[PDB]
Amino acid sequence: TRDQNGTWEMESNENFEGYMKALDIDFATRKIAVRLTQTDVIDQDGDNFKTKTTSTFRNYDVDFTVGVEFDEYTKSLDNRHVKALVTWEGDVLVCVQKGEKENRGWKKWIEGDKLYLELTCGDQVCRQVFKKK
Amino acid sequence: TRDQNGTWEMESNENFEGYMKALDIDFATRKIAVRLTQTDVIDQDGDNFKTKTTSTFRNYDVDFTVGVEFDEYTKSLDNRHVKALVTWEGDVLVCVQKGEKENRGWKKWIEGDKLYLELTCGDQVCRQVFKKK
Ligand SMILES: *C/C=C(C)/C=C/C=C(C)/C=C/C1=C(C)CCCC1(C)C
Repeated sequence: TRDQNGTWEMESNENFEGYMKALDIDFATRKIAVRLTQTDVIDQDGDNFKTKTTSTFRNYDVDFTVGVEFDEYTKSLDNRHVKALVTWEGDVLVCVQKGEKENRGWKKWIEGDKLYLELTCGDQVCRQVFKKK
Repeated sequence: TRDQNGTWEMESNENFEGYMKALDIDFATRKIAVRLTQTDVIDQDGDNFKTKTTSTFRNYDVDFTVGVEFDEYTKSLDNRHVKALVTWEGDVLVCVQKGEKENRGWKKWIEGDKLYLELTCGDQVCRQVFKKK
């Protein structure tokens, strides 16, 4: 077949390092690049091609129901088992992850056009802000 | 609002490293992770939440019609101009990238469940294999 439409996930990657070295791509960009999965999305109408290649590091999925506490394995992250509960404090999605780490959790809330995410573990607070795409 | 649906992209990320040390995430991983941008896909139904967070390095999009030559500026990659032509050699999509480097181009083709991709430059060949999703 000539029909390549799809979302394609890298299964294996050989001498990627050689190919970038030939492109004169720098060492810092290369040591990252070799630690990533590529995803190629191809949208194709006969001779018309649209191609997007993304390079991922890790994926953190969580499915939950507010108020229903759940067992979470943080594979991808620190690979620990916690005991998670998400509730509403007003506008704010609050999650408490019980386990070995003190003060471990997160807050997620909307203000205006933006999403706010506070990540907390111990006395470290990471704050992130997102725009809609 | 409590409605958090959307596909969100990070515009800032404060103290991701402090948070990551706190979790006991390893050094090498922290150094990659800190150099990525994040996307949170949020699927929300009442109190049902499906959350997916990706970490993402560089992307590469390219649009073309087969048989029509175009100037491809590899913004992001090596930042060079090439005259790129994509043709069919049987079931194999073949791109030659006329520019500074010799033997610069690639080959896409499907064989069964898999997409096969060859990237070449100079005297280097990179093989990749992908999976339908
Ligand atoms: C509601 C969204 C939440 C709770 C997002 C959590 C995301 C993280 C805790 C970030 C995880 C990552 C690291 C700690 C380093 C590796 C890359 C990430 C982004 C998966």
